[PDB]
Amino acid sequence: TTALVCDNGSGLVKAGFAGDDAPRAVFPSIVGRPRHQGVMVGMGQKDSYVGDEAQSKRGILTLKYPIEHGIITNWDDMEKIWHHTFYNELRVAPEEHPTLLTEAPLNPKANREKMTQIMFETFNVPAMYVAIQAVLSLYASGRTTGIVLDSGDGVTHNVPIYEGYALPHAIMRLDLAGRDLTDYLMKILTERGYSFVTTAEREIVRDIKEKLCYVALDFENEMATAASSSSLEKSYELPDGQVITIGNERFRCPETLFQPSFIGMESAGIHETTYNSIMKCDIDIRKDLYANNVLSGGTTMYPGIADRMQKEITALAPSTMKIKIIAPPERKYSVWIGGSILASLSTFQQMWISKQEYDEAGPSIVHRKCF
Amino acid sequence: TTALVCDNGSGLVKAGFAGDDAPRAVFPSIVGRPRHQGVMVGMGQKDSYVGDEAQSKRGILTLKYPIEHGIITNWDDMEKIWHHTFYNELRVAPEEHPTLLTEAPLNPKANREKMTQIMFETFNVPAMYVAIQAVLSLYASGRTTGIVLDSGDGVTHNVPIYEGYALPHAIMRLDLAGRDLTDYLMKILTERGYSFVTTAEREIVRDIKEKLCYVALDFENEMATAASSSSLEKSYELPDGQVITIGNERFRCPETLFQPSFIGMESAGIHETTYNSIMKCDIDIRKDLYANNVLSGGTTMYPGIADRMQKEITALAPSTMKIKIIAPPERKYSVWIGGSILASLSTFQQMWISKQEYDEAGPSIVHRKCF
Amino acid sequence: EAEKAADESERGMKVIESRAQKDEEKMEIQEIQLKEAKHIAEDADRKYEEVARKLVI
Amino acid sequence: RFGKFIRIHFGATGKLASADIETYLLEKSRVIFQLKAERDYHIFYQILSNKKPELLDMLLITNNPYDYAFISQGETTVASIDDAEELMATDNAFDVLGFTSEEKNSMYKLTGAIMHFGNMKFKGGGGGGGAEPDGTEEADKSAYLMGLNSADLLKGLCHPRVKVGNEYVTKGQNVQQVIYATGALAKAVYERMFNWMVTRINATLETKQPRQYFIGVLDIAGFEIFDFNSFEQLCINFTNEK
Ligand SMILES: Nc1ncnc2c1ncn2[C@@H]1O[C@H](COP(=O)(O)OP(=O)(O)O)[C@@H](O)[C@H]1O
Ligand SMILES: Nc1ncnc2c1ncn2[C@@H]1O[C@H](COP(=O)(O)OP(=O)(O)O)[C@@H](O)[C@H]1O
Ligand SMILES: [Mg+2]
Ligand SMILES: [Mg+2]
Repeated sequence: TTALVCDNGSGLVKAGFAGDDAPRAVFPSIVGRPRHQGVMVGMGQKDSYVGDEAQSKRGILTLKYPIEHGIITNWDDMEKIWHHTFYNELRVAPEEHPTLLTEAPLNPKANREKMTQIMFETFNVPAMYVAIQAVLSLYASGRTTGIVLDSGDGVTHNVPIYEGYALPHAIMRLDLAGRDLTDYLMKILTERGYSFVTTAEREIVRDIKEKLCYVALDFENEMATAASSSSLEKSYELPDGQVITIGNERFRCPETLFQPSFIGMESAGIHETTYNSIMKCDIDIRKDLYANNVLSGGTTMYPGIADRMQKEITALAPSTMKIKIIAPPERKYSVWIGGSILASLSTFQQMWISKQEYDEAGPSIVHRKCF
Repeated sequence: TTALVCDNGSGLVKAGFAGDDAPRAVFPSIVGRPRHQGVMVGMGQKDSYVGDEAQSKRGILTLKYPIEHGIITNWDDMEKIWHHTFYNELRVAPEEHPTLLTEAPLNPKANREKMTQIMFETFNVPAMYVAIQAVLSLYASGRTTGIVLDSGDGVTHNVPIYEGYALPHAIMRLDLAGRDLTDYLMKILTERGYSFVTTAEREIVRDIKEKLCYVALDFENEMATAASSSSLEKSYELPDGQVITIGNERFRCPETLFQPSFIGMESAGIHETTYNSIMKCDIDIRKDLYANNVLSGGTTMYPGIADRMQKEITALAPSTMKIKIIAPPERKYSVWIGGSILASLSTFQQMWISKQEYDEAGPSIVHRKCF
Repeated sequence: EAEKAADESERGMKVIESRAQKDEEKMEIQEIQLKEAKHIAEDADRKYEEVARKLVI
Repeated sequence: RFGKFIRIHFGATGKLASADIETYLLEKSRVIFQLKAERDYHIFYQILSNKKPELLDMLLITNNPYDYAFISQGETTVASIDDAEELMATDNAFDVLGFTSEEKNSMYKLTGAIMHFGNMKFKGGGGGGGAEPDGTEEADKSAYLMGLNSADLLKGLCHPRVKVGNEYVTKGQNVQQVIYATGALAKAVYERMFNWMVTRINATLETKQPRQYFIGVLDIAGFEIFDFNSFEQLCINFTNEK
């Protein structure tokens, strides 16, 4: 048989078979319901639109994300998402395919327990395993050491790994992610004259953020340049017309990552959390961590982010160290590639949580050495 | 055939075939264990890193020395050290090679008996012999009289020998050695704001001790110069940057040898112990012992130690006696050179302890007159 | 003009990366001579320290 | 090396009808990696024969085998068999075969192209992990040979494109990965050439008689033993043991 690698992630579910070079199915993790009445008789509209299809009917649905920051908050919606992924996307029966799932660090144990219970009972998967995003991301990068910064749409976390050994006391988590950036972009667009409120327009704002925003190497210099020059202004076409032009707002949204105080968060910027995590670890491995800094996750796809991060860390770090940042082009799908590599390993076949073990030891079996 | 000259010592194992000019394999005597769990699967980490390899993985290992003060306290670790020395550093099977071992004077008999038993049983060496670390040092110096001061990492001792006749009643042993100096340096470096606690950074502190510490000819004058001026301060580069500057602590660490009271020991200083040993012998050989002082061991490699020792002993000794101190550049490896010279002697071939003799008469052969 | 700017970008990146490999070689060689200078400096330093101790004794 | 196999078919009335030929277990490691005291396939050495200057000059082949990387690693030449007349006989046999000389030129030029992939060189980017080429004359001539574009080939080797979900993304490759990819491409193209040649020979040999029950004939390499056994010897020994 063959193993199945699914990544729920946050805001984007991506699944495929193990041993593949890229996930076969990628689609938003959205559940939509109609908010109107419906007058035509005979069409028989379904009561719930799930997955990418909900994007097509975005204008008559109330889109809801089943997960807020890693943690699942609507279990029925998650079951619908998994059913759609297994049946309408991969068209396979999970009754004969072990499942590898990805889960972020420092999360409630009940989350993993319920995930495994649903997988074993509802879908009767023969076996399943749960892994951490950082380890998979490091796997995909062809590295065995270094500190990996995974910043998705739900949560941004830094994990240092040295010679295949983790440093749990140095793992750092920050709830700032892409969703907060989109919300701040909405909040900052209203000062120009454009108001976006409905959940449908959330997607429009997210698309604008993806297509136009970029990270500035210097904030004050760029603001001064934009205050006088108009060469930074770009136009965007809404799905009905009335193009909108944005100037300095394009490089101000991603600055929240380095300046969380914009949105009221007390914590420090990612560039400072990475340095703090590095200094948490032992003194004898700090050079390798400095020289093997790894980036992953969609939120790290902004142009110019790598240079800004390198400059900030070099400013913080001693002048006698070479700071190198690894930013492969495929940051977004690094975690899934790592999961595929992990599932394709031969020695991993004995680490699966078999159905018999779950039945004997109950749902808690997840928290044994089969972490 | 050829004979192996293994010098376990403490904190540094050095070994090589007899008749060689210098030891072939030198490496620290430490055993490292991983104190973390490991997240990456398939690497297959070994459960114990032994020898120089542990020095490259200090940041993810806890290091333990199998030898505290000359004696062996962890026999499994010592067996691992011996196996690594025989099978990796030298890559020679000990089945057909006699072995010469060295140990300090005045050690528990159980230590020697168990060492002999392990060597005959586990490795099945054809024959083996045990020597005092002082007599070999005397051999290496091309002398036949005088006193030898062997200040290693674990223990220090003075052994007077006249015309090849040892004087057991005048042998002196003191437990102050390089390890205590390293601990004192760690303790006093706190007053400057640098904290070293982990066993891994004990190696760092040892490196600073080796590179920068030196012995002062006079104590009060150097203290006055350091308090007034700042020409004695020197800067050292840590493995992760943040160069640190040490001043008055530079020559306080090695003074513990002449001032044991710094670390609370009631015993007298090195020079006073040597002087007392000199007079503990007869009266007709005191002149030669005065004129043939020999130094050996790594701890005696401090710059300017010879001059200070000569000045102190001259102050203690009568004026009309010539005092000379022999400090060859190769103090550290003097013991192994002497052992190699002894093993190459033709007359020594009959002093080996044959395996048949040990089997017939039991482990107590070494203590019996068949030394 | 987009194509003209593309040509501008391509030869600009070519020239700057040629300068980049040149400067990489330069910094490597200067770091090597930096190490050598540091070694000779410390060599002279402790040699003079030892000879000064010999002189004073 | 390859496991030649021939199925001799018969008619309904137990009379000879026709023959079929198949190949199996062809080793690709010999193409790139060769032991110190062993040679590569006879094709390359035969091609370097000086008795045909037209092929050498139209392929822009360096007449010196030492210069090339793939062949110089192994033993350069031995007095095994005179390659000149053997190559001439092979060319004559191809000429008297069913297909024309343009195809023969095609195989010769493709073999020459396989020969030049070793001249490729790559240097790690100063400011980036990805490695870009340094020399391109060998790439230019090779791309001219296959009728491809040198720039497109270099972009593909340096920046392979991959399909994820419903969108294409570019992947980063370092020096080791691109070298492995080049070697794999050479081995795969050689294997496909050999398979196509076998199929063409089978088609030419094929006659229009009905194919009833056949008699198989199997020739395989023996349980070779050396004092320096390696992966290829392990595979051969495993096949022989099975
Ligand atoms: N090119 C881009 N530029 C800026 N942001 C992007 C880009 N591509 C994706 N993103 C952001 O990344 C997020 C997707 O994160 P994702 O990788 O799905 O996290 P997870 O793996 O936790 O699901 C989206 O919300 C989007 O805002
Ligand atoms: N030049 C030096 N300066 C200061 N300390 C030194 C120097 N050389 C060696 N040492 C000390 O000597 C110790 C090694 O002692 P060693 O001769 O190996 O004892 P043993 O023979 O019992 O192993 C080390 O811990 C080190 O700190
Ligand atoms: Mg993710
Ligand atoms: Mg010693």
